Amino acid sequence: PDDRSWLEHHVVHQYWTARPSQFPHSLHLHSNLAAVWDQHLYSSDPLYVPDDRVLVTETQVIRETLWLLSGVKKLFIFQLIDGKVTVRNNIIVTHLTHSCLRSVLEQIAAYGQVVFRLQEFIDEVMGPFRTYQAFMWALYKYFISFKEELAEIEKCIINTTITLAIVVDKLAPRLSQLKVLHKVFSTGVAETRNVVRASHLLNTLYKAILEYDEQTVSLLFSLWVETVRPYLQTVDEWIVHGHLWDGAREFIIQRTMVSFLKPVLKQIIMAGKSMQLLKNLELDDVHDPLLAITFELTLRSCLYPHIDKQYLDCCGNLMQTLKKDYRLV
Amino acid sequence: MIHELLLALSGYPGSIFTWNKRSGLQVSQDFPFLHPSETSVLNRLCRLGTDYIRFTEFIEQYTGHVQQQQGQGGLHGIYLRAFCTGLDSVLQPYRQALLDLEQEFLGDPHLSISHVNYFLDQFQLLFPSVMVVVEQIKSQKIHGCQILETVYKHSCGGLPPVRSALEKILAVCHGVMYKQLSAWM
Amino acid sequence: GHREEPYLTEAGRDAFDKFCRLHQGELQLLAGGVLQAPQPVLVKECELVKDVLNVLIGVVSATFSLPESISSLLSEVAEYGTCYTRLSHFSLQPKGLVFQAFTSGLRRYLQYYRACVLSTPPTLSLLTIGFLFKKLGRQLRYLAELCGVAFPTGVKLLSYLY
Repeated sequence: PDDRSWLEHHVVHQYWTARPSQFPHSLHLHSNLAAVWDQHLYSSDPLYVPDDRVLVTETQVIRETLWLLSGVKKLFIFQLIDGKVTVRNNIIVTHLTHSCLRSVLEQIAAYGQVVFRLQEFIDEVMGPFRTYQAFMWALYKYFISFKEELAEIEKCIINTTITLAIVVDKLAPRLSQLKVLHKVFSTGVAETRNVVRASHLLNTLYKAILEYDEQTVSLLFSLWVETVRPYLQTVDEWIVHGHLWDGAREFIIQRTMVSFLKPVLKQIIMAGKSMQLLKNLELDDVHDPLLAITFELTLRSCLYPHIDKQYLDCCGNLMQTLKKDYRLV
Repeated sequence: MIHELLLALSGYPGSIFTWNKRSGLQVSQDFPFLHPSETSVLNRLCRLGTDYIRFTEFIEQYTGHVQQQQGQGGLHGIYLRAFCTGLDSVLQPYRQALLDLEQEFLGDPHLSISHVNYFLDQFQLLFPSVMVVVEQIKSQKIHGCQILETVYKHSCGGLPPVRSALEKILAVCHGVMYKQLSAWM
Repeated sequence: GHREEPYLTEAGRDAFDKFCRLHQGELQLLAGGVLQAPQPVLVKECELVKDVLNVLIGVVSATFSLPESISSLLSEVAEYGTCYTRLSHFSLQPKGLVFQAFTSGLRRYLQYYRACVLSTPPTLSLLTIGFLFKKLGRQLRYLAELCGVAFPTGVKLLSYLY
């Protein structure tokens, strides 16, 4: 009556709120499949064994699953057991004989678990390590753009019909890269000291790019650059300010290693120590123009001139100023 | 469903999303026609509004509320007042975004809340981060120039947007010390 | 085909008059049947905006003197107007000579505040009003603290200002 009547008419409210379906059906087997299945059961004489499901149409399930894939939680579809999404079987569409439907929703739930755990990790930093913090932001950066596409698609439902086969085949070039993400995160959750807990992940990042060396390798590279930002800054600090800032010794070398800057590292340490002993008597903004003018192999060998020039300048200036007014020779 | 969400987040509390000092803003959550889908999204959205209420309330409370009757360093003082002055200017594009969103809703009358929650995801990280800075200042009774380090130690984070956001508040707090130093020196 | 039939969260300009109808009925049940809410809906937006613009000149609205949460918004902009009148009333005098000069100096900002309203808005929205006269309105409220509405006057005021 007057708002409940409008609810019943012009809003759905018939599985997500318990009020059995009055969706108009124009029967005849392509969508009378439940009833013909019941008659076939009766001819096989079950006897009676009655199942209870709530009877939805298909498209509502599609929008709910797209919501599940976007990253929100707590939906009516997909019972949640201990943290893991699992397909519910108390939900029926007339055709697909209730067994196909279970499989398709189980596959979408199999993807939804992978999305949920990552968003769980992202939520757990919102309620000094600084490398985890730089990692989740890049993960988040993937996720917001990823959510944008699905949110676009869901709008076009309101304005045309869209089926399951459309939505699974549409998300192929994203679920491809999601499988990579499932493998990268496995070693980022495998762990005492904060320096090994970061280097173990970062070295896996350095190694994994060569495995795919189109569109995946750019994703890995763009993920790579936003995660080595802390170490780059700290190294540049040790260069130009002479001192290494300690965060319970976040750097690998004590005042566990990475391959990333090892083959020039001796020139770097010999740079840091020399600068503070000189005073006793922009690197990112250079790295980015290099991208304007193989990936993390030969391109990485162009990074070392930036630090090497600075090193040469520092050590030569110290050697020069030691030979006059104390005149070692 | 759409437009008093702007009303509630704007800082005029709603009769649906109930403002409490112990539950923030909160949906009534007893309708015989609510669904589990909308619940999580409203919960995600109400956090930013709770933080916004706390921020704007504190800024109005401790900036220019006296004619000078010593004071308290964490509840008065010119560094603290300048901190609030930086803080509301940082909060400005959120207000601009809400003003844009109403025009979007007016242009297309059939719109859902997930569209909104998708757009506001960039404040979703920025607003909880900055709360702990002012929380530490308020609780720990930090007096004088030690305020200047506190946002400075918290501009060492691995999030570039939050770091750049806090840097402006620190830049505002430099100028008052500059102004007095120009006279004493 | 007939369609997929709009969700609740979709369309918040009509499902919302329905949502509020439901919740108002729930409230009246939970009260007992008598609580009597004052104008829980009416009228429009721009008409209310124009009345609010008239408040900043000094004529208070038809609910004030010297959607239901509109009352929460309205009270924020109304009280501003009620302090505005409490400054021009404090500047009504033509005593102390320096106080007269200071009072005529206060009129130079009250004239500004009168000049901005009813010229600059191209019929702005309601939320723009609350946002816009917040960064200006608290500054106006500070002057109510500066004035009385004992009180230092004459040189005793002028030293107090120094």
